[PDB]
This record gives sequence, C-alpha cells and structure tokens, in this order.
Amino acid sequence: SKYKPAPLATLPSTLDPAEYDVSPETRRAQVERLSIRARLKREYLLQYNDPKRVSHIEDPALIRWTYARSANIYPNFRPTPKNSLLGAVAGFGPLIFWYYVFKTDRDRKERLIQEGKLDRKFNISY
Amino acid sequence: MELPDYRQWKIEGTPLETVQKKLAARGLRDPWARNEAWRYMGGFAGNITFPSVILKGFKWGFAAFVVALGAEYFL
Amino acid sequence: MNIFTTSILLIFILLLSPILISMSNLIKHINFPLYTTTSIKFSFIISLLPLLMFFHNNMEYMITTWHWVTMNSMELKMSFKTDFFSILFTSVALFVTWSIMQFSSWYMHSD
Amino acid sequence: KRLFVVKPSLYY
Amino acid sequence: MTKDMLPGSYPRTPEERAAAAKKYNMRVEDYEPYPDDGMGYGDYPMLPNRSQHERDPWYQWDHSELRMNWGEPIHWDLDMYIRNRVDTSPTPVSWDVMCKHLFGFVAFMVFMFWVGHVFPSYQPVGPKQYPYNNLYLERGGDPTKEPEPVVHYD
Amino acid sequence: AFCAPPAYLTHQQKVLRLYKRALRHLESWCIHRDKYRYFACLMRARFEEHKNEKDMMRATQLLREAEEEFWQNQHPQPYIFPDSPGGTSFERYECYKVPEWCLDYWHPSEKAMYPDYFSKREQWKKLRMESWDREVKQLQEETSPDGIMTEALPPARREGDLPPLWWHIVTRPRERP
Amino acid sequence: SGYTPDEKLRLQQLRELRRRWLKDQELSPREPVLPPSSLFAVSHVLIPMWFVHYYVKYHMATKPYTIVSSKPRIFPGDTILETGEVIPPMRDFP
Amino acid sequence: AHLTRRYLWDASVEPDPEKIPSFPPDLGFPERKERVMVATQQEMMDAQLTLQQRDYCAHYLIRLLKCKRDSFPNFLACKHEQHDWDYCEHLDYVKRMKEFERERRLLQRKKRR
Amino acid sequence: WDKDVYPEPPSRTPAPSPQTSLPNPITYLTKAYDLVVDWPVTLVREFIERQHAKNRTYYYHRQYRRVPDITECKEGDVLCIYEAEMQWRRDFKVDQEIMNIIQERLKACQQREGENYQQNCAKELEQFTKVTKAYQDRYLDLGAYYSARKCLAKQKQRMLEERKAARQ
Amino acid sequence: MLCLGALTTLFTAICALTQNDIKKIIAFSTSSQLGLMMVTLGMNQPHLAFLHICTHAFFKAMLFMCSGSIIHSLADEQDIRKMGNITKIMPFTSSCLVIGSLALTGMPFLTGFYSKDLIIEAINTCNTNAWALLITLIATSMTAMYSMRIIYFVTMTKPRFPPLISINENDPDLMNPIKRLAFGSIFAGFVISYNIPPTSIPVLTMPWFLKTTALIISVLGFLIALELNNLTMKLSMNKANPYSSFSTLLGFFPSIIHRITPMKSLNLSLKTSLTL
Amino acid sequence: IQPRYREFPQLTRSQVIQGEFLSSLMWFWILWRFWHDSDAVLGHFSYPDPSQWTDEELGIPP
Amino acid sequence: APPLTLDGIKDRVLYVLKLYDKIDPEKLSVNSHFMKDLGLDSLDQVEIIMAMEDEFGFEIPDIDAEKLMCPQEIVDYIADKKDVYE
Repeated sequence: SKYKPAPLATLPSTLDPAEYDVSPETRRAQVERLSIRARLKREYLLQYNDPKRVSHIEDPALIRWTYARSANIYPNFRPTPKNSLLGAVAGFGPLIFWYYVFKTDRDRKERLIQEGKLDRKFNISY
Repeated sequence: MELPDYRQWKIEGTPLETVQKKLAARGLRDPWARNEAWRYMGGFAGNITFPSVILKGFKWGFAAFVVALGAEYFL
Repeated sequence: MNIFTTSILLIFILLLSPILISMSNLIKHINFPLYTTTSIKFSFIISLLPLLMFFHNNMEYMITTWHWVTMNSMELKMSFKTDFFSILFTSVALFVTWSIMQFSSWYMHSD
Repeated sequence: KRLFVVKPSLYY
Repeated sequence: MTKDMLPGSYPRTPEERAAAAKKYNMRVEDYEPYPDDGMGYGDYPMLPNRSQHERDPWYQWDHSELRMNWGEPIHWDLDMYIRNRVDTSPTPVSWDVMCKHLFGFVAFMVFMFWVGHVFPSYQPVGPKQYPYNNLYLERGGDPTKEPEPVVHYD
Repeated sequence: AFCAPPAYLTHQQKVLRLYKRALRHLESWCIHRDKYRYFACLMRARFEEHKNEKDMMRATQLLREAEEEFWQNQHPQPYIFPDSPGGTSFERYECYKVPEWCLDYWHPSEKAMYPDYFSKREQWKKLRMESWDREVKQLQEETSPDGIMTEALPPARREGDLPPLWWHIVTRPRERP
Repeated sequence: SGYTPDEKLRLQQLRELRRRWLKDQELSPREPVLPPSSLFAVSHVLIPMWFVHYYVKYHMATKPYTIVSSKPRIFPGDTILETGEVIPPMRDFP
Repeated sequence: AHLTRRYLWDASVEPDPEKIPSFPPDLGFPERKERVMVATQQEMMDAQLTLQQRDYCAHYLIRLLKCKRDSFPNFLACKHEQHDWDYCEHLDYVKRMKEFERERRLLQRKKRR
Repeated sequence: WDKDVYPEPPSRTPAPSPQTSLPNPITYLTKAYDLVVDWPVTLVREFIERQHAKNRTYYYHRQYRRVPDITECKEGDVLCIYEAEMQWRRDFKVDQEIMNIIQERLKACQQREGENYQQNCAKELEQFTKVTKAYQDRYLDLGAYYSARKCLAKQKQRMLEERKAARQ
Repeated sequence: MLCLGALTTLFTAICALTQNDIKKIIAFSTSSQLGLMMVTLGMNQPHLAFLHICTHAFFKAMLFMCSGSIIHSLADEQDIRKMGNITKIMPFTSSCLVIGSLALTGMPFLTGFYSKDLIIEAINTCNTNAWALLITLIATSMTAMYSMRIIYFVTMTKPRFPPLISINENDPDLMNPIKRLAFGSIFAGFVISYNIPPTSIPVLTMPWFLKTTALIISVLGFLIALELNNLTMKLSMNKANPYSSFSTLLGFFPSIIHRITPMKSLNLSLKTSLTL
Repeated sequence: IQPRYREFPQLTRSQVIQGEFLSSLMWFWILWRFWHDSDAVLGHFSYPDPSQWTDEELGIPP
Repeated sequence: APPLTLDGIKDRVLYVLKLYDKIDPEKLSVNSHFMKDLGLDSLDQVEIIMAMEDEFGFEIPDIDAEKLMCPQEIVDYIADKKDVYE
C-alpha cells in the first residue's frame, strides 16, 4: 500500500492486514473479548438502572489508573544506568545551561556599566 | 403537509435524461433518477447565468442613473 | 471639551448599562435582547458626535478619567486616547455590533 | 404543543 | 478495594501474569506489561497507543466523551489521548508526505523572499525631496547648530 | 447507536460498508446530482461484476484491493451530515440534555409550578420500582450457561413485565430539548 | 441481517414505553402555575449624561493636564479669537 | 522595464535607487536654479502638516485643509483644491522621474572607452 | 491648579469663518447641550457649592523641620539614624512625586504639540533628561533596602570617581 | 511585516479554495484580508491599513450575516455542496451576499474599493520585495476566485438541499440589519474616504497597467474561477491532486503541528518532570 | 411560512422588492460614481515617456 | 420547520420508495419485506438506506441500518431517533 503509517497517523483498519484474517483462533479471541465486554456492560447497566441506587458508580478501572500513576510509581522503580543518566541530565543540564546564559549576560552588562558604555537613558524604576 | 403526486416526477427534458442516455450507451440504467428529478423540474427549471446573477437590478439601476443625470443636467 | 469628553464617556456608560441590568431582577421583566440592541443603537448615535467633531476640526484628545495607583515615579491612571483611529473605529464597531445584536435576536431565538 | 423542559434546580 | 485489586509489581511468572490479566479484566493473551526497565510502570498493562478519536463514535460508550466502557482498562496516557488533546487518527495523506510538502512550501517561500529582497521591485524615480535642509528643525534638529546645507535643484 | 456491534463483521458486512463509504465519497467528489447518479451507477456496476465469487480468497483479495483504492481516492474533506460524528452541530445540544434525575432536587416551590407533570412522574417512578426486581430476575435466569455473552437484551417474556434494563433507554433526554 | 424476533419484540416494547413517556412530557393547559417613546431616551441618554457631564466639568476639567487636546489648525488668513491676531496671507505663486 | 534592464542586461548603466543623484548636481546645467518653497516653516507648523506632508506642495495642501474646514459639513466642496494638490504632487513625481532618467543617461554617458 | 507648576500655554483658536450654505450640525447640538445638559448640572453644582460655603473648614499642609542628616551623627546611634532615615524617606518620596510631575509635563506637551512634538517639546524633553540624570545619580541602583546610608555610600563613591578623573 | 503579510495572504487565499464550508471560506477570506493589511503596514501606510480595517468590517460582517441566514433557513447546513439555487429561492439574502462579495473584491466605488484599490496601487508603486508583491497580486486574484466559488456553488446551481423546504427570510430582525450593512458596504467607504483628513501622500502617476492592475487581476480571477466551476459539470471524474489536497487539508499545518507539538510537550510533562 | 415539499416555494413581495431595490441601488451608485469619477478607475494624469525627454531638458552634456 | 409526525414520516418514506424503479408502486406496503417480498438485493438495501438519509437529512449508522428491512422498520427507526410521538 502507498500509505505509510506514522506513530501519530496510525494505520487505518480497512488497510489493516490483521482485520481480514478469518482463522478460528482469531475468531475465538474476538468472541472472548466481546464476552468480557458484555459481562462488564451487564454489570454496569444493572448498577446504572438500579432504582435503589443512591450514589454514583465507583470505577475500579479509574481507581487502578490513578493508583498506578501516583502511588505505585516508586515501589516499582529500580535505578539503572539509563534511569540515572536521564535523571541527572534532565535535573541539572537545564540548570547549568541557564546558569551559563544568565551569568554571561550579567557579566557583559556589568562590564559595560563599569566602563560607562551602557546607554541607560530613562531607566528610573528597575 | 399534502405531498405532490409522485406520478409528476419524470426524467424527460432534464439532464437526468442525458445521464440515462449515456448509461444506456454503456448498457446500464439508473433506478433513482425520478428521486432527483424535482431538483430540475418545475420552478427549479432553467439555468442560472453569472451575468444574470451579477447584473440583477441593472435595468432599474440604469433607469435611475438616466433620471439622475437628466436632473443634474437640468439643474 | 465638555461635550466631546461627555460623549466619549457616555458611550461606555451606555454599553455598561445592559451588563448591570443582567445582575438585577429586571432582566426577567424586560425583553433583554431588545433592550441591549437599543443600548447599542443609542451608543452608536452618541458616538456619531465625536466623529463629526473630529471630521470638522481634526483634534485629538487625551482624557485621564481616574488615577488608579502610583508606583514610585510611574503613575498608572485610566487614560483614553481619542484620535482618528479610535474615533472612527468606535463608530464602525458600534454600527456593526448594532446590526449583529439585532441579528442574534433572530438567529439565537430558540436557544 | 408545549413540552416540559428538564432543568437543574436553580432555586438554591 | 483490597491490595489484590490494585496494580502491583512486574509479573515474574505466568501465574502472576494470569492473575494480573484477571485483575485488569483482560484476556491473558491480550495482557502485556511494560518492559521491566524499572520506570515505575510495574504491573500495569500496555494498551495500543491509539487516540480516543479512533474509537467508534456511533457506539453507546459508558463514558460517553472519553469513549470508554465501565471496567475497561484505561490507557496509561489516557489524559494525553482524550478527544480534546493528542489525535492519532489516520490521514488521507501519509505523515512523511505531509511533512515533506509543508516543509517544502515553507522553504520555497523563504528562499523566494530572499530572492525578492536581493532583487527588489521599485519605480524609475529619484528620492523624495524635502525643503528647509531636509526639514532639519522639524525633524528634531538642534536649533543652535547649523546643518550642512542640502540643496534641491530642478 | 441503539444496536451493539458484534464480535466481528462478516464479509458481506464489510463489503456493504465499503460500498456505502465509496458512494458517499463519490457524491462528495461529484458535487452535482446528475453526475453523482451517473458515477454511482458505474460504481454499482463495478460492485455487481464480482457479486458472484465463490473463491472466498479471491473475494478477500478483491476487498483488500478495493479498500486500498478507496483510501487512495477518498475525498480529503468528505461530506458529513450536520448531526453525525465529525459534522458541524454534532454534539451541539448536549448542554441542554439535563438527565431526568435532576428533578429530584427541585424545591417544592419549583414543583408547584408543574403539579400534573410530577404527578405523572411519581407514577413512572412507582412503575420502575415495581418492575426492577422482576427484570433483574429475568436477566439472571436468561443468562446463558456458556460464557459466550452479548450486549443484546431480552424482551419481556411474561405479561405485565417491562423489558429488562429499560429505564435509561426510555426517559433519555430528547434530541432537541 | 434483519431483526431477530426477540430484537423486534424488545424494540416494540421500548417504543411503546418511550412514546408513552414522551406523551407524559406534555404540559397541561394550567401547568406553568405562576405564583402571584422617549422614556428610554430620558432614562438612559439623559440622566447618565447629567452625571457624566457633572463628573467631567467638576472633577476632570479642574485638574491639571486631565483633559488635553491637540492644537487647532491655523491657516493663513485666520483670526485668533483670544489675541485677535490675523495670520498674514501666504506668498503668491503661479 | 528598468528592472528588466538592471537585472538581465548590463546593470552598470542603470541608476542605483539609493545613490540618486550620483553625478555632481551641475553637470550639463551651466545655469541651475534652486527649488522654490512657497509655504513657510511657521505656516506648515501652524497648519499641523505631518513631516511626510511637509514637502514642496504644502502650499496647496494648506489650501485644501482650509477649504475642508470652511466647507464642512459639505465634504464634496473641495474637489478643485484636491485636484490642485494632486497635480502638484504629480508634477513633483514627474520631476523625480526626470532625475532618475538624468541619472541613467549620465551613467550610460560615462561609458566612454 | 497652579500654572507655574503645571504650565499650560495660551490657547490660539481660529475664528469660525464659515464658507457654506448648509448649517453646521455641531453648533446646534452644542446649543441643545448647553441648554439641556450644561444648565441643570451647573445649577446643581452651584447649590452644592452654596451648601459648602456654610460648614466651611480648612486643612493645612504639614511642615517638617529639617533634622540632622545621616552624615551629622555617629555610626551606631540608632536614634540619629532613625531620625535621618525617616527624613531621607520623606525626601525620596517627594523626589518620586517631582519625577511624576515632570513626566506629566512631558506627556501633556507631547499630546498638545501633536505633530510638532519633535520640535516644540524641546524644553520639556530637556527638563526630563536633566531631572532624570539627577534622579539616577541620587537613587538608581540602591537595593529594595535603600536607605540614607546606601545613598551616602553611592554619593561618596561617585565623588571619589569624579575626583580621581579630575586629578587625571 | 511585509513578508509575513504577503505569506499569510497567499497561504490563506490558497486554503480558501477547495473549502466546502461557507463559514470556513469566509474565515479564510478574513485571514487573507488581514494578511493584506499586514502588507500595507509593511509598507509605511498605517492610515491606509486602518482605513482598510474600517471598510472591511462592513462587508465582512454582512457576508457572515448572510451566510448565517442561509444556514438558519436550511436545516443548519453549512456545507456548500448541499446548497445552490439560493439566488432564486432567497432573493434578498442572495442580493446582499452578492453585494458583499463584490465589495470584498475590488468592485469600483464600493466600500472595499477605497481601501483595496489604494493598497494595490501603493504596493505596485513602492520599493518592495518582488516576491511579496507577486504573491500579493496572486492572492488578490485568489480572493475573487474563492468569492466566485461561493457565489457559484451557493447561488448559480440546481437545488441540492433536502426535499422538504422551510425557508423564511421574512423577519424584520433578519432583514433590517442586513439592509443597514448593505447600505454600509455600498456607501461607507466613499463617505469616510472623503471625510477623513489627508493622512499620507498617494502616488497617482503610474503606467496604465499598474493603475488598472487591481481591476484586471480581479476580473481575471473571476473568469478563471468561472471556467473551472463550469468544468465541474462535465461528466469526467475529478482525480485527487497534490496541490488540491494541500489546499483542502490547510497545508497540513494543523495535521502536523497540532499532533507533534502537543504530543511531545505532554509526553515530556509526564515522563520527565512528573514521573522521573 | 408554508413549508412546501419538492416544489419551488412562494416568495413574498417584500423580500423580492427589497432585494431588487438593494441591487438597483448598488448598480445606480456604481454607474453614478463611474460617470463622475472615472479617473479613480482609469487614471488621473498622463504617465510621461521617460525616453522622449530631450538631453537639453535633462542637462546631459555631450 | 414543521415537527415530524408518524403519518408524515410514513408518507415520505413510501414516496421515496415509489420513486424507485426496482419497486413497483403497487405491491409496496408498510410491512413489505425488501428481500422476502420485493426481492431486492443487499446493495439495493444500502441504496435505499442512503436514499432515506438524503430524504431526512440525517445518517443511519451502518449497524442500525443493516437491520432495517421493511418500510415500517424504517419509519419506526426514524420515529425513535427523532422522538416524534410526543
């Protein structure tokens, strides 16, 4: 096909080779996925339509997502050469870069002022 | 809402007729032409022209122009 | 000039009147879209006067209305600069907004 | 001809 | 919620892998954790990096605007892929082709602007002439000093 | 929207979806009605030429070639119905779709402005309360032994029984509140 | 394709219930039981103008540099009111 | 056009728009009289003409402004004054074109051996 | 309003000198204004001023006597330093307002001269520049903790530099 | 400023072509006109740029009002591929739309004229980037091109709208404001251009072709767009074009930037600052 | 006001006459302004042929 | 903008179908099946659905449309979608 997918322009489904496979294995897999969807939807609709319900429907998937992205990040962190290198670089490199930028700018400005060559004309507030 | 009689809608005398002619020349027929024929029949019949659309009102504009020019000449 | 400055400030006063009316109970007793459209119309009519004066004499004004705060040798005070650009644009925008406010009463009538 | 329009409680 | 319904450490064995799939309401074959590079992912599954824009819009999703069902495992980057943010839907034109065309247009435009600057368009006319020493005083000239006279002829 | 998708689509379904999409994009390309009719007849001729293909492999191959051609010739900016997904005014009226349960919190002063509506609403709520137990029982007994389940729901089998899980399908906010 | 008998029957029952519900949505004749021209010009274009002109003339016009206007244009041949000077005419040209 | 000749033919015979006038002002002009300004600095200042407008036709622009102010609210009663001002500006433009042509002619005259 | 502090040149308005048969709408609008709007407002203001004439009271502009400067008393005498620091803060606060007055002068001159500001605001611009140099030499570069002691140190450093340059 | 305005004018004038949404076409027209104002400012003509602002407000608001009336009368349909024949089915809105479109183009002695004509004259008679000038003229042609697109596909065709018809212009709240904006689009440019004080010195001495370039290019664009639109009824299949896609998909600037920039930014904000 | 199906609707006299009036006013204004100010469209002054100015006029010495 | 009615929807649906060559205007009833009774094709049903969408200015999702096999089914689907019978 003349369409080359990209990570941000994913491959369509009608152009997907895996959508045209009729093997009983894949057919069983799809049916099992639909069965899981059906069971979850049945439970959700029962809760949703329950006339005695007096509160919102708690979402275990959402709780798991938030727990994973917050409280479970550190217990499952192991330092590695790549982790340490990335951490050091991201943490400090920007700081060193901006320190050099600001310090060179300030030093040039101060040299100008000491020599009296800086044209501070109506500067009154600083 | 009383619908107009569907017997009214025909293909003859409209561009759908030429479409049907070409399809027949290819050995095919269009079973939906009468569902579009109202767009070409009736008060929707006739072709619009860019001259007409742009110059809409030109006759009365020119009449008013002549009147105003004559008045200015008189005064 | 009294007349010129009065017109310039009255435009804003008239525009602000509908905003205040919307914070009272009168908005349920009146036809708010029509009241606002009339306010825009009268603001346009009032603004037509500074426009005429500028066309006549071509003078431009600097009107300091209120002293907000002074910040050590830099005073921040509400100031209006009414010259060619402001005077013409105010009238043009008020005309356009009058038209669009009347149009919206029909376009958004159901909403 | 005139259908009830469901609204939240704006009384409060 | 007990500690067994919550995400845990990387699954070391097929027993743990099956238990994790059961926990996440996913088929064992579909379940696939992140690489064990110790970046905190732990047991959480890896779902395809496909934006919510691509889900079926005609379906009756439990979470209507998220286009997700209740209980369905949530992508790690759901808040990046919500329908308001990053979109990954397929395109009529391939990504590289789009990039090439856009960058080519920009490069051609900038090069042609440079060419125009090199070869400016002007009229066969001399410079505008102003009186009174090129308006010396009006342009803020110093009164006491005397400018070098500039004379305009015919 | 009302029906739930199946686990998979069949070859017939895929071909029909491709046919509909191709005709819609062909209409988008040919702005005018007569031209669209002509080219739609030609497209149906192409579809019919292979309507008989008992080699279910040369059928899938034809379908894949057709899908490649469609993705090659699709309108970059096709025509979307205003209310359909992706069309202007799609979810335009979701701001005014206040769910029915919001009326529970109305102040008595506000309910006094619609005496009959809430009288009928109490009857509806009583009906829901009466039905719920029987409908959940019906679903529980209808559950298939084998795990192969579907989102399709059963109708009311006995008499005086409402279809199970009917309350949200009914009472849903109107399309244009 | 096509509705299975169960789908058709469920659709019929939901259709009946939904249509009855929509009918119940109708308001009764008494339902909204509510519980027991220069006027605009003078109200909005005159009283506020009094207030604004007062504020200007007696709080803005009395302060220094509060209202400043560009100098009026003077052309050769004009009479200044305050000083009475008559601007000399311009040179004659072809 | 001048641009075609400069950018495709010999560019050394075409004026450089920045460097006009290049040759001494008095070449081929044994008697050259200075440009004449009718309106005075004081008159232009009093009339409030913009520095862009304070050229050699300021005496016509001042008449136009005076006529507009006097005629107001009749804003169509200054067509003659405006035509006078535009014609003066056109003559100034023609003088500038003559300057450009003189520069070109002198540049191609300098093509001596 | 004191003209010496806030100089406002004399107005130079030209005579009407109409040259058309049409009526000027602005004149009639100004007449209607001077009648409807200007007169009742004037009467209300006159009544207010008449009421003010009775119940008339006076308020005075406080005067502060000069106290010993920072230079005039000893290192670590907190009493002296407090007096001198309060006096220096008063003088600094007044320098700020003088700055503001001259900036207002410059802005009003620019607006008034309009298109001739490049040539008819020379006096105001030069005043701004000179008074600006004075302000910079006095107060510029003192911390957010500026004080009489810092001002004295800055002045002494500047004087030392000037003296060294004069020697060289 | 000159280069940026010229680029914006050309880019948005291109994008306006091949747009099947009336509001989108008018928005791209607005962007093109703003690019032209930016070119005018790139030249030292601030007063002329402001004059164009004031003149353009009128007819742009009128065009948007007319499009709104059409969309309301139809069952909220904005795509022009389901309109047509509005010239006959909505005489008043169609007439106002055509007045606004001709005003947007350089029709002599309409509100647009007293700004667009002078801007084009000043562009021609000034020291400017050759490429900026050339693409500005091409965009001035493309303006009439897409105006003709709107006119043709929303007026000069057979009806493509659904069969049930419920069209009602007859409402004062609709008719009166459009009438006022039409009086504006016809006379306001003239009245203002005469009343305003002299601001800058225009250049009125130029070759006939430079003087009449505005009219000539506008008419050329009208004719070319008319021929291309007439060619649509020919029973030949329209094949996708690389340039047609570049126009339709907005030059891919949205498709690329609105996906690469936010993706990288948000991925950094999560994987680096927060997690790592 | 009457919604009609697959048929050209009925046009009130008001909208027709008002659209006609707007178009006529536009064209009257264009014709009037072109008659009175054709220079703004064609040209105000004669662009001189720079190649015809004589060397004596341009002060070109031989 | 007249609100839709059951009778109006039925009338317009039958109008569209009567304007179909493959269906003879007689032998077409609200309950007449497209394949069992009228003997139409799978592609013909898709074309009919598209014609109804064009008529009523809104789209039938493919999943819901594939099951609409009789004019009464189409009428009921349109009615349920538009919430007609208040």
